[PDB]
Amino acid sequence: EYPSAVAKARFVRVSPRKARRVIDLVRGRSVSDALDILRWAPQAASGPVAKVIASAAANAQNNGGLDPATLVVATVYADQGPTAKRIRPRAQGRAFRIRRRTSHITVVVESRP
Amino acid sequence: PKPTKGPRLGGSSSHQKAILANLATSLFEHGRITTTEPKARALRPYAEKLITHAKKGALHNRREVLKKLRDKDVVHTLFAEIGPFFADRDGGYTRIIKIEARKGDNAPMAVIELVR
Amino acid sequence: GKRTFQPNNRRRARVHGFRLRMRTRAGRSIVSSRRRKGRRTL
Amino acid sequence: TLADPRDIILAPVISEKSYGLLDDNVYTFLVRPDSNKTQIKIAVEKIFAVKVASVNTANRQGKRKRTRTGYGKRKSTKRAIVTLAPGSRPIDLFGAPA
Amino acid sequence: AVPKRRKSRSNTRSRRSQWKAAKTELVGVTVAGHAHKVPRRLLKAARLGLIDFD
RNA sequence: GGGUGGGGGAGUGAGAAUGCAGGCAUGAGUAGCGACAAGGCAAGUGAGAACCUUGCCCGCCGAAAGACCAAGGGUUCCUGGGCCAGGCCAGUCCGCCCAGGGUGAGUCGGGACCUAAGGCGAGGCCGACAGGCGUAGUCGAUGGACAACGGGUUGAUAUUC
RNA sequence: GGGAUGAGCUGUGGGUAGGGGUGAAAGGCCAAUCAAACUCCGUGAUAGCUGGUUCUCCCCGAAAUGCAUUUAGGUGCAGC
Ligand SMILES: [Mg+2]
Ligand SMILES: [Mg+2]
Ligand SMILES: [Mg+2]
Ligand SMILES: [Mg+2]
Ligand SMILES: [Mg+2]
Ligand SMILES: [Mg+2]
Ligand SMILES: [Mg+2]
Ligand SMILES: [Mg+2]
Ligand SMILES: [Mg+2]
Ligand SMILES: [Mg+2]
Ligand SMILES: [Mg+2]
Ligand SMILES: [Mg+2]
Ligand SMILES: [Mg+2]
Ligand SMILES: [Mg+2]
Ligand SMILES: [Mg+2]
Ligand SMILES: [Mg+2]
Ligand SMILES: [Mg+2]
Ligand SMILES: [Mg+2]
Ligand SMILES: [Mg+2]
Ligand SMILES: [Mg+2]
Ligand SMILES: [Mg+2]
Ligand SMILES: [Mg+2]
Ligand SMILES: [Mg+2]
Ligand SMILES: [Mg+2]
Ligand SMILES: [Mg+2]
Ligand SMILES: [Mg+2]
Ligand SMILES: [Mg+2]
Ligand SMILES: [Mg+2]
Ligand SMILES: [Mg+2]
Ligand SMILES: [Mg+2]
Ligand SMILES: [Mg+2]
Ligand SMILES: [Mg+2]
Ligand SMILES: [Mg+2]
Ligand SMILES: [Mg+2]
Ligand SMILES: [Mg+2]
Repeated sequence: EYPSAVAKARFVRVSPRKARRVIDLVRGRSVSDALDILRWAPQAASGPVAKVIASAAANAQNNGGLDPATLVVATVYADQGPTAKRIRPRAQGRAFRIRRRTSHITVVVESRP
Repeated sequence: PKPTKGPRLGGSSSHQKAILANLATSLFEHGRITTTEPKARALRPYAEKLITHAKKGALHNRREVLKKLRDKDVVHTLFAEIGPFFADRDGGYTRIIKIEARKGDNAPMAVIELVR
Repeated sequence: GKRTFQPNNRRRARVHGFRLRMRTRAGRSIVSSRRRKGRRTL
Repeated sequence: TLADPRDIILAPVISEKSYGLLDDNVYTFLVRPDSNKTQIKIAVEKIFAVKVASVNTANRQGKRKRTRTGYGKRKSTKRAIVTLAPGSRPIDLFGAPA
Repeated sequence: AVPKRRKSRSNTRSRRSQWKAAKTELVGVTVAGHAHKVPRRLLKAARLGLIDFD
């Protein structure tokens, strides 16, 4: 419908739930507002998400030649990436597993008046 | 001044005493200090009372200040520049400005500075 | 709080070494069996 | 069958320590690990027509490295440090000026 | 005490959706002509130049 | 690589065995983050600093939480790089990763000297076979004998240079 | 809290091996397991006991009684 651009951040080392917590803050907002919302968000996952949104806006402006002032974060979500498994020793010889989860973050921005 | 209600900074009360003394020394030495917001709020009245002692500026007041500060150079500058500078101002010698929190623990931070 | 394994290289050699094994036919058969299985260490 | 002293001395050691010793007129070689000090002294005297004061030896274990899943060990070496007599003609290492 | 049985999807999701971040309200400030957006509690620091906008 | 038809043959059908292997949920962004010595500020480096570097304060050990060995470990040591794995957080740092370097003895600790407990044991005695024991002898320190001290130097060795 | 010049504590080296050792004696200890260690082999031990046994439709359809039993929660013959 609208001209758009896409950016993806694969294998980002942040848990998908933690990434969703901050994505829900900026879903649907304009790029300018989303960028500074993530700038002032105290959560650590605000960094990678801001980077992906900025990269998508850059893609739209460079490749698509769209006006940056009209870009809106239309679609954004975080899928699960591969998970690495570790071991944490516990009392009386028990060994518990530890998961190092990663995320795939996808952002679509489109330009509209 | 009014005692801390709730747990004391840096563990115990003796550690809090040391922390306040060190922060006051650094503040008088540099004129401006960046630290955690609770520490700045705890420091403010503690430092103003020492500045009041320096404004009075007698031998008795110098001994009173030395009861707390161990840096004699800082004591000298406190009694030679800071007190004379604030001779004409009645209270309110410091100022707290809130700044961005730091990574690692998201601790709220602030700067505290002498008014001039 | 003392654990069962207290390493000592000389005692390990004198208790489980090649020259100990070769001294009796049981040890020689153990060595031959490990050779047969294809172990790297005998 | 016939033995040559050049079978004992393999190659010179090139490093900052060796270059430092070269100024003091002390030469570091890699030797065959089975050799001994007296044999090394005789061999150096024969090879370079020089006078040798004393020979110092040291065995160095090879480093362990891992390549994809397991560890492999480099070869162990023996170094001989040879100090010439006080006033002997220098050994020309032929490319090691220090 | 251990769970007697696993939770249903709806029961898990009702609780899980309550773990969310609160958004900070931002005001407008201009420094050296360039206009930024900062949390209001940092307005004084932004005016005095102690804020690194990156 | 398959369909259909006439025949032939099956490791031929799983939902349960507190079944086995792999993947993934629930508990849940929850408990925990490993001693009760304690950290702070200024400056620096950097994309990024509570944790790294420098300085100055403050505190703790000081019959150890200091300094040397033996056993054990095995390059963990030094220099130069690195930062997706590891470090219960982050890390520009590291006992982590990569490359190169580094251990110098007539006197130090051992062998080439000596023997204890004990081991092995020519012949030998005993034992259906297998083998048991043991003499001559030969090994075996935790012990006996035996010759060096002070200073300097490297990024890394020093009673060794 | 007990002993702390002794029937003391401890380092290094050595010896005793499974119906065997060792034990100021508790069936204690013999590599986190001991009223007979561990490993491999006989071996796919045995279990009147417990659990499990996977696609379909059509027709019919019980028994929990008798006798015997080292038998009674098993089985043989009869009955259905
Ligand atoms: Mg354990
Ligand atoms: Mg009170
Ligand atoms: Mg006290
Ligand atoms: Mg030949
Ligand atoms: Mg010498
Ligand atoms: Mg030597
Ligand atoms: Mg390596
Ligand atoms: Mg409870
Ligand atoms: Mg088919
Ligand atoms: Mg056919
Ligand atoms: Mg089957
Ligand atoms: Mg299945
Ligand atoms: Mg199952
Ligand atoms: Mg709960
Ligand atoms: Mg907690
Ligand atoms: Mg800790
Ligand atoms: Mg700083
Ligand atoms: Mg190091
Ligand atoms: Mg890292
Ligand atoms: Mg980490
Ligand atoms: Mg014998
Ligand atoms: Mg014989
Ligand atoms: Mg003997
Ligand atoms: Mg001997
Ligand atoms: Mg000895
Ligand atoms: Mg050193
Ligand atoms: Mg008594
Ligand atoms: Mg006593
Ligand atoms: Mg023994
Ligand atoms: Mg037995
Ligand atoms: Mg009894
Ligand atoms: Mg036991
Ligand atoms: Mg038995
Ligand atoms: Mg059989
Ligand atoms: Mg019917």
